[PDB]
Amino acid sequence: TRFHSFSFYELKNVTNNFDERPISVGGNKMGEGGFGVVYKGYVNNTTVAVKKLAAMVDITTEELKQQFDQEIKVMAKCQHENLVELLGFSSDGDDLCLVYVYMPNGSLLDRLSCLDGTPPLSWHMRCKIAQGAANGINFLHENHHIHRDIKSANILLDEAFTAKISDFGLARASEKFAQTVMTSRIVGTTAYMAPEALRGEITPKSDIYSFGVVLLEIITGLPAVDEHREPQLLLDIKEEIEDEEKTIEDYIDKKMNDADSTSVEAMYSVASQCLHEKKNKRPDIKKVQQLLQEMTA
Ligand SMILES: CC(C)(O)c1cc2nn([C@H]3CC[C@H](CO)CC3)cc2cc1NC(=O)c1cccc(C(F)(F)F)n1
Ligand SMILES: [Cl-]
Repeated sequence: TRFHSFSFYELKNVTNNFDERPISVGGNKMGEGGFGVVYKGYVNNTTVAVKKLAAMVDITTEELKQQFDQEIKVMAKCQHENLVELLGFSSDGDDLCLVYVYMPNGSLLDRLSCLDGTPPLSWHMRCKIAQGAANGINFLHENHHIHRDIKSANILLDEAFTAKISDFGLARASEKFAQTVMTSRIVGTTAYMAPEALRGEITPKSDIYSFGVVLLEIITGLPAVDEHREPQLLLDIKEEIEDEEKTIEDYIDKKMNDADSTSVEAMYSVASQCLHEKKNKRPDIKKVQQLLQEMTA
């Protein structure tokens, strides 16, 4: 209730038949992941994002349908300025679509890579984005949800670079947040996942680890995994710095002119604490929030 039920044919119309050319070149395609492709549309003068779900990795039709249903359930329960907003969906015929308010600055991942020639994010803007993302995760944890896929591709940016958490298809309710459960279907993005999540545990503490990797992407402007890089995994720079083979200053994004040592070391210190290999030693999201607020004094 509150979401609009669209026919598939209407969404076909407003995306120019899911036009696959990039938006940068006059098409409708904005991005994609393991569970679908996101297209730009216009519905009744409103710019929208339309995610058409697909098995882009190996996933059953039934699992896809459960992710669709979970997205709608979380978005029905959770409204917050640091979460994306669902307008509607379509489930008639074979295809599943979710329709959202459009995010004019795309994904934090794309902005950190300056995809399509966008200017590099200032350190000032990076600090505000880290704070907003932590406020969104805090709202989810306060509402007894575990996200399970926190990463820079799932943190979107509006016209004022307000951070919005997206993609609740893998989210799980936690019984009063305290109690860890096991699953036999291990999901998430390997380069972001806590060790316990890679073993099948489900706990909000795994969201904190993944957020640590996002903070390193913000500091460095490097992707979480790059097969043509040493180290391949960004989280391994933590070990390089701990074993004084390197310093955070060796990894700071060069595409900024406003990064002071003090606030960069403060953000690195939050990231380092989030990336504790032992889940019980990680700060909770409320502490992460406080540390990121103290960082900008
Ligand atoms: C798909 C992707 C990566 O997220 C996305 C990429 C974009 N690129 N741009 C360009 C950025 C560069 C600028 C040049 O100045 C012009 C526009 C706008 C975008 C908008 C996007 N997403 C959404 O609007 C959106 C909203 C809610 C829920 C979701 C969902 F869950 F489906 F991912 N997506
Ligand atoms: Cl996985």
